Amino acid sequence: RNLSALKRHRQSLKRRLRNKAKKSAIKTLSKKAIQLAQEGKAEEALKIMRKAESLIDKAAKGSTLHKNAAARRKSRLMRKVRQLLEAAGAPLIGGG
Amino acid sequence: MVKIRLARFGSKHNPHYRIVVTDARRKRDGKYIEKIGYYDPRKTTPDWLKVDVERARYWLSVGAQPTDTARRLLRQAGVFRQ
Amino acid sequence: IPGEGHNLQEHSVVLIRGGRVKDLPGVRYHIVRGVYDAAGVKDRKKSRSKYGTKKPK
Amino acid sequence: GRYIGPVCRLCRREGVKLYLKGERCYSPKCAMERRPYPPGQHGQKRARRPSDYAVRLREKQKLRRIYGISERQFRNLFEEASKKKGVTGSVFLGLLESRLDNVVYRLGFAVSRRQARQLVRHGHITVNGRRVDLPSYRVRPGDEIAVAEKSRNLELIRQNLEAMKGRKVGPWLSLDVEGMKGKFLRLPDREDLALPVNEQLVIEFYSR
Amino acid sequence: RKERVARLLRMHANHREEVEELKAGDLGAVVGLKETITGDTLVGEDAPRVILESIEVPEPVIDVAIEPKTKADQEKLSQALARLAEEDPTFRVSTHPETGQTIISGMGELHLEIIVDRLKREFKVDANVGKPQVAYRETITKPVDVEGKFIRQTGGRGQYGHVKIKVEPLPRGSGFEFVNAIVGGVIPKEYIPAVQKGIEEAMQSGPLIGFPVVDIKVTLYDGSYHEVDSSEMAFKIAGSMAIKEAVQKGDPVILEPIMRVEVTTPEEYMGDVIGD
RNA sequence: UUGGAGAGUUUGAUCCUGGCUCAGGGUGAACGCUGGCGGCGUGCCUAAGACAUGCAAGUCGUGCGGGCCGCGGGUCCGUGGUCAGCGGCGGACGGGUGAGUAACGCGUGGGUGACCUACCCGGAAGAGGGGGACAACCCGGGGAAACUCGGGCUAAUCCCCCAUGUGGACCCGCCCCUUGGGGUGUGUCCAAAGGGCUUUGCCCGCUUCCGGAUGGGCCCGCGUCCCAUCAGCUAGUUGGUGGGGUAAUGGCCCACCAAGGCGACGACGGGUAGCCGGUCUGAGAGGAUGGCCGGCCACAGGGGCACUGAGACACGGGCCCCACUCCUCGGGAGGCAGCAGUUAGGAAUCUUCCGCAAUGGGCGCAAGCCUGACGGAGCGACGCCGCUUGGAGGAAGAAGCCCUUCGGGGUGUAAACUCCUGAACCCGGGACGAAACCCCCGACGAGGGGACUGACGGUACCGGGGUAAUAGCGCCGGCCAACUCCGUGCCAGCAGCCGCGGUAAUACGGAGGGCGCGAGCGUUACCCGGAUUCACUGGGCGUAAAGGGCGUGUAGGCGGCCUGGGGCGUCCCAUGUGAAAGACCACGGCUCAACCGUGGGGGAGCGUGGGAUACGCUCAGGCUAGACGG
RNA sequence: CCGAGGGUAGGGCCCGUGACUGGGGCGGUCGUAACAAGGUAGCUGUACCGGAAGGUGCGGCUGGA
Ligand code: SF4
Ligand SMILES: [Mg+2]
Ligand SMILES: [Mg+2]
Ligand SMILES: [Mg+2]
Ligand SMILES: [Mg+2]
Ligand SMILES: [Mg+2]
Ligand SMILES: [Mg+2]
Ligand SMILES: [Mg+2]
Ligand SMILES: [Mg+2]
Ligand SMILES: [Mg+2]
Ligand SMILES: [Mg+2]
Ligand SMILES: [Mg+2]
Ligand SMILES: [Mg+2]
Ligand SMILES: [Mg+2]
Ligand SMILES: [Mg+2]
Ligand SMILES: [Mg+2]
Ligand SMILES: [Mg+2]
Ligand SMILES: [Mg+2]
Ligand SMILES: [Mg+2]
Ligand SMILES: [Mg+2]
Ligand SMILES: [Mg+2]
Ligand SMILES: [Mg+2]
Ligand SMILES: [Mg+2]
Ligand SMILES: [Mg+2]
Ligand SMILES: [Mg+2]
Ligand SMILES: [Mg+2]
Ligand SMILES: [Mg+2]
Ligand SMILES: [Mg+2]
Ligand SMILES: [Mg+2]
Ligand SMILES: [Mg+2]
Ligand SMILES: [Mg+2]
Ligand SMILES: [Mg+2]
Ligand SMILES: [Mg+2]
Ligand SMILES: [Mg+2]
Ligand SMILES: [Mg+2]
Ligand SMILES: [Mg+2]
Ligand SMILES: [Mg+2]
Ligand SMILES: [Mg+2]
Ligand SMILES: [Mg+2]
Ligand SMILES: [Mg+2]
Ligand SMILES: [Mg+2]
Ligand SMILES: [Mg+2]
Ligand SMILES: [Mg+2]
Ligand SMILES: [Mg+2]
Ligand SMILES: [Mg+2]
Ligand SMILES: [Mg+2]
Ligand SMILES: [Mg+2]
Ligand SMILES: [Mg+2]
Ligand SMILES: [Mg+2]
Ligand SMILES: [Mg+2]
Ligand SMILES: [Mg+2]
Ligand SMILES: [Mg+2]
Ligand SMILES: [Mg+2]
Ligand SMILES: [Mg+2]
Ligand SMILES: [Mg+2]
Ligand SMILES: [Mg+2]
Ligand SMILES: [Mg+2]
Ligand SMILES: [Mg+2]
Ligand SMILES: [Mg+2]
Ligand SMILES: [Mg+2]
Ligand SMILES: [Mg+2]
Ligand SMILES: [Mg+2]
Ligand SMILES: [Mg+2]
Ligand SMILES: [Mg+2]
Ligand SMILES: [Mg+2]
Ligand SMILES: [Mg+2]
Ligand SMILES: [Mg+2]
Ligand SMILES: [Mg+2]
Ligand SMILES: [Mg+2]
Ligand SMILES: [Mg+2]
Ligand SMILES: [Mg+2]
Ligand SMILES: [Mg+2]
Ligand SMILES: [Mg+2]
Ligand SMILES: [Mg+2]
Ligand SMILES: [Mg+2]
Ligand SMILES: [Mg+2]
Ligand SMILES: [Mg+2]
Ligand SMILES: [Mg+2]
Ligand SMILES: [Mg+2]
Ligand SMILES: [Mg+2]
Ligand SMILES: [Mg+2]
Ligand SMILES: [Mg+2]
Ligand SMILES: [Mg+2]
Ligand SMILES: [Mg+2]
Ligand SMILES: [Mg+2]
Ligand SMILES: [Mg+2]
Ligand SMILES: [Mg+2]
Ligand SMILES: [Mg+2]
Ligand SMILES: [Mg+2]
Ligand SMILES: [Mg+2]
Ligand SMILES: [Mg+2]
Ligand SMILES: [Mg+2]
Ligand SMILES: [Mg+2]
Ligand SMILES: [Mg+2]
Ligand SMILES: [Mg+2]
Ligand SMILES: [Mg+2]
Ligand SMILES: [Mg+2]
Ligand SMILES: [Mg+2]
Ligand SMILES: [Mg+2]
Ligand SMILES: [Mg+2]
Ligand SMILES: [Mg+2]
Ligand SMILES: [Mg+2]
Repeated sequence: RNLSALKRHRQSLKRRLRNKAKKSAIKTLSKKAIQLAQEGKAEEALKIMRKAESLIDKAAKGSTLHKNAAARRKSRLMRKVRQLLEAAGAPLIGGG
Repeated sequence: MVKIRLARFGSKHNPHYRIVVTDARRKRDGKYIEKIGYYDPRKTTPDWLKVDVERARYWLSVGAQPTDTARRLLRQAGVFRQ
Repeated sequence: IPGEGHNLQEHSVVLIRGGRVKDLPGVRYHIVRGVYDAAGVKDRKKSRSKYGTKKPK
Repeated sequence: GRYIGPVCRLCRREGVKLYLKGERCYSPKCAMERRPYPPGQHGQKRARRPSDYAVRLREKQKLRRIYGISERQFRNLFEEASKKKGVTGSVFLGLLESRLDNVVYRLGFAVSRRQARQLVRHGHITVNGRRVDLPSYRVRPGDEIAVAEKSRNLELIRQNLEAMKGRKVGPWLSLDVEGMKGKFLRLPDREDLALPVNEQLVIEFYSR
Repeated sequence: RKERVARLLRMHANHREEVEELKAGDLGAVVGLKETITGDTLVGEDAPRVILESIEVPEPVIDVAIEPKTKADQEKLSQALARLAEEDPTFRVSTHPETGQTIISGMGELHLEIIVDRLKREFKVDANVGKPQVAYRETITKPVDVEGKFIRQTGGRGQYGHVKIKVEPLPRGSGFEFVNAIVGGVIPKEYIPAVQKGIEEAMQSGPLIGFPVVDIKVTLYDGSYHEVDSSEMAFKIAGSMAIKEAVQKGDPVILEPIMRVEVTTPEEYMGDVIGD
């Protein structure tokens, strides 16, 4: 029967909403890139993971990711897309 | 942030503070970093203020903040007088 | 129950301190006079404390 | 607080004259001069040999009674002497000699230590100028046990001063008469006094 | 025991009311009290620790006259009843003034057959009992007015009391009443605590069967004195001559003890019981 | 070298052994009888049972757009109140409690090339353009309530896209470095926000980076209670490779593979407990303990969960289950182990008080606002310390009472009386605790100057005036200080142990007298003490309790003479750590003291570095006196 | 997928309680086993027996002759 504690709560519903949203696309896109490196599909993969890379740091701009997380998120995305492409090269365009 | 504050000791009706550096958020008479002077604001003796001005200048330089009525006593026995 | 005469009986509310009586084996506790329905002792002048008796005038 | 009540009886219990009263003490109207025997129904009775306990009991009693002090403060003092550096039996005697209500006595401002207390308590006495009304004050060497100069106009203080013109005070005291003030020069030495207290005994007593 | 009255409450037909005080003559409910049971006397912290007359009347109705027989083994029977009168508070081991003797009061024919059974067979005591148990009282039926003189202006050594009271019948079961309306001072301030005792002993022996007189009102309204010959034991003998005489005046009546009785019987003997 | 007392009790007597019992100190105490003043502490130990009501976290109009009351008048406009709303920071601190936990929880010392840190302090770089949503508000349904819902409008320091790239982030390579540490190169990736005054300019904000400071996470050695009538335990168990998760390591989580891991140096299991600084006891060694203050953990009715966030799995935030209890038939509300307070339980534990003056905290440029933290007041002899109930005089000595050999003896200078002081009260004055934030000059800095602000409290204290002004409790056989009469007659009763009482009781009850303490004295409960009666200091086993019935041997303990190496134990020096409070010694502060300040002195124990080499260890060589053998 | 907890079924340890029963400690009846060579030396492990102590056998001990 009191407080602007509830104001803090309404404020968290929208907050979690944007994080969830951001974090979603990230996974989706990253997986999608990696899926394309699993066939390769050279040009397409990077194209995505590029857009993926973007969404990673950009999320970490706000209160969504840590820089280290965005750092890990970026690390493996790259390690996986690349190692995957080692089966059939042609790594053009650019992320290497 | 970190601070220069008045930790109270002494008795009831016997304020004997300890101008001290601590984290903003301790209990007032709680565990600080360093003591840098005393201050019997009742002046029941000669030296009721004692600031190790050397140290009071260090903490200020690293980043410490001071109670508005701590500089009242840091200034009084001059820490800032260039 | 210590002293001369007492007012205690079935259903008396009572208070007990420890300390046994040598000769009364099994009895291992003492009733404290002047508390609850335990009377102090009438006509007791010496050691009134140990017998829950108020001072005369 | 302090005892109060029949005090001839103390001395005659103690087998020894203590100077607890005042003027009468020296007179042959002292009951001890007449009845040098323990008070109560069994006084003139062929006493039974003391116990080492009795012996150290009585020696302690007299020593406290002499100064008219609570059993607790006496003991309090005594333990502190034991903590303090050097001889305990002496430092004790010294420490309880440094007590303001007793200093006022040696300095003769009054007759009994009993009478003395009341002076200090009432404010009639002071130390180093400033008035001091507690019979427990540690008179620390270098001090001015004046009369409250604003209570010099009185029939009793002059009177006991009247009677103190030239008696030699303590070797540790400096009664400048007329000016109504003394000085605590240095805390007493052991031999510096001879009351009927075998101080070694009060020690063995509290060590039971 | 100290106790701390926190809030103070009043009760209406529909709501509770907090009040900041309760003045004398009035009443209400007090929160905060802990170990205070009913029938108790709360005073203020700095006030006369008197106890109000709450929780009253004992009260015995059968007297058996036990004589200590013989004769120096007396004070052991007095040491028996003493422990008894701590084991059981109801009964009074009262002493009779004129005849001088001890009297075991009680609560029924039986209360003395369990006491003076144990009193002989659980101690020893060389003593014996009769006795009836005649336990009536006395009172007055109409108000009358006399004088309580003690006109002995002789000897020079004391002996003068003069007393005037209006003695009226009280509601039964009520007991004693004493209102003190002395006007002017015609009897000094120090002859009240001993004209009341002058009355309070006069009712001890009655005018017909000679039993305690209760249920009266004694209004002390007048009386003279002689400052030289007036003694405190001259108004104390004055009020004994007026009270033991005004009770003889306006119709002195033997009041008598009565018992509510729960008899348990089989249905067969009911009528045999009842009609008896 | 400031430190160490013992006694009663087994016998007819003794010596020894040996148990029991007692005098001591201590307490968050409590019970009896008694109780005057003040100071400082301190007070639910039990049901972490249930709780009525009031309060305990909010703030910024110098982020943004709005709805009424006013205010100078031309239904206009500017402003400042005001309730919200959006947005920011706080709400994770501060306060409570010890249920759970035998644990990396705590202590103590270290590791992190395995990481975090809002606000605060430096240093480097910047703020270019563009778009967009949601509340508010207008409108439209339900409820006897919480309130919700669809449509449209809209501001920003809300939101997003392009840009710039000091810089940072990832992949691969390369140089250094050695667990993921620094630098470089090519590809890719990522910044942003405006408000205000006195207005070519200062101020408070934002942006990406590196460093500091402080607060953390994680890890490791060593230390932490009882039961072995708990002896065997373990399948995410133990390791591996891969991956998910995090700020980060890790079986933390998942897939697979390997068969491990722990255990008499006590695993597993059961009991019990929050740990430490300290505290109490003790000659010490040791034992006991963790209330209050400080430090860390843990919990927020019982549970689980995650959101938001620098930070929580969040006491007075959200969701779900349960139990209980409350608001009217759909659905709701609650969470005092915050401050008070109620109730229950109990032998027992407080005011529903005052104040934000101080100190500290949150927000704010500031003025200021909130602060049951805190500063104080109330109650409780709970504890310690300070004081009072008077002081000098007064008879070979009243009365009353007690004893007596009948002469006396005692209470007893005690009292009555004599003077003298003068707690309480009465009058007057009356505080430090408070100089800063703020205004001015300087420059919003240094420095100088001035003003407002005190709950305690008209209280302390000072000045004058001034009344003889509470005493109570334990004990008086022995330990143990204090002795007589009467009553009682193995009765009634006492009692810690020996024991006392059966008609002459220093032991029971009263009296007188005495002893002992004194606003206290006794009692019960519990701890250490005495108890060298768990014995390391510091005991024992022929007969007192106690040598295994006897061998063999496993682990373990211990082990000759000489010389070399090492330096693990052991010894020494230096150095870091051993917070504050306490303890100690000195000095000071409140009239003393309790209490309280400043200063000093440090130890043990662990980390690092140096040294010594006798003894113990270890390695090598040698011997023959132990042992075995011919 | 996991998951508070609910349910079902089977086990382990603890506590309390139970007709009745076994001794155990504290305050008349039968004998007389022990203490003196205790009137059969005593004790002892074991075995069988007996109202009860206890007796007897076998072997042992001396704390016995
Ligand atoms: S000495 Fe004389 S005066 Fe002093 S006390 Fe003894 S008897 Fe009384
Ligand atoms: Mg999806
Ligand atoms: Mg972030
Ligand atoms: Mg987050
Ligand atoms: Mg990793
Ligand atoms: Mg009853
Ligand atoms: Mg009752
Ligand atoms: Mg005066
Ligand atoms: Mg001692
Ligand atoms: Mg001793
Ligand atoms: Mg005996
Ligand atoms: Mg024997
Ligand atoms: Mg004997
Ligand atoms: Mg012994
Ligand atoms: Mg004693
Ligand atoms: Mg001792
Ligand atoms: Mg509790
Ligand atoms: Mg406790
Ligand atoms: Mg409520
Ligand atoms: Mg607002
Ligand atoms: Mg706990
Ligand atoms: Mg366990
Ligand atoms: Mg551990
Ligand atoms: Mg550790
Ligand atoms: Mg934040
Ligand atoms: Mg960009
Ligand atoms: Mg792994
Ligand atoms: Mg891995
Ligand atoms: Mg595991
Ligand atoms: Mg697996
Ligand atoms: Mg396998
Ligand atoms: Mg348990
Ligand atoms: Mg526990
Ligand atoms: Mg010892
Ligand atoms: Mg604590
Ligand atoms: Mg929990
Ligand atoms: Mg609760
Ligand atoms: Mg919970
Ligand atoms: Mg819950
Ligand atoms: Mg926050
Ligand atoms: Mg937590
Ligand atoms: Mg929660
Ligand atoms: Mg709460
Ligand atoms: Mg919260
Ligand atoms: Mg509470
Ligand atoms: Mg309460
Ligand atoms: Mg109760
Ligand atoms: Mg309090
Ligand atoms: Mg404040
Ligand atoms: Mg403030
Ligand atoms: Mg408040
Ligand atoms: Mg007090
Ligand atoms: Mg009490
Ligand atoms: Mg005589
Ligand atoms: Mg006489
Ligand atoms: Mg005589
Ligand atoms: Mg006198
Ligand atoms: Mg001031
Ligand atoms: Mg200016
Ligand atoms: Mg005044
Ligand atoms: Mg005060
Ligand atoms: Mg005065
Ligand atoms: Mg007097
Ligand atoms: Mg005693
Ligand atoms: Mg004796
Ligand atoms: Mg009798
Ligand atoms: Mg007794
Ligand atoms: Mg006899
Ligand atoms: Mg007798
Ligand atoms: Mg006795
Ligand atoms: Mg006696
Ligand atoms: Mg005291
Ligand atoms: Mg003990
Ligand atoms: Mg020991
Ligand atoms: Mg033992
Ligand atoms: Mg023992
Ligand atoms: Mg030994
Ligand atoms: Mg032994
Ligand atoms: Mg045994
Ligand atoms: Mg043996
Ligand atoms: Mg053998
Ligand atoms: Mg071996
Ligand atoms: Mg070896
Ligand atoms: Mg060797
Ligand atoms: Mg070494
Ligand atoms: Mg320290
Ligand atoms: Mg001082
Ligand atoms: Mg210090
Ligand atoms: Mg060799
Ligand atoms: Mg399950
Ligand atoms: Mg289950
Ligand atoms: Mg369920
Ligand atoms: Mg069973
Ligand atoms: Mg025989
Ligand atoms: Mg035989
Ligand atoms: Mg035989
Ligand atoms: Mg024989
Ligand atoms: Mg046989
Ligand atoms: Mg038979
Ligand atoms: Mg046979
Ligand atoms: Mg044989
Ligand atoms: Mg034997």
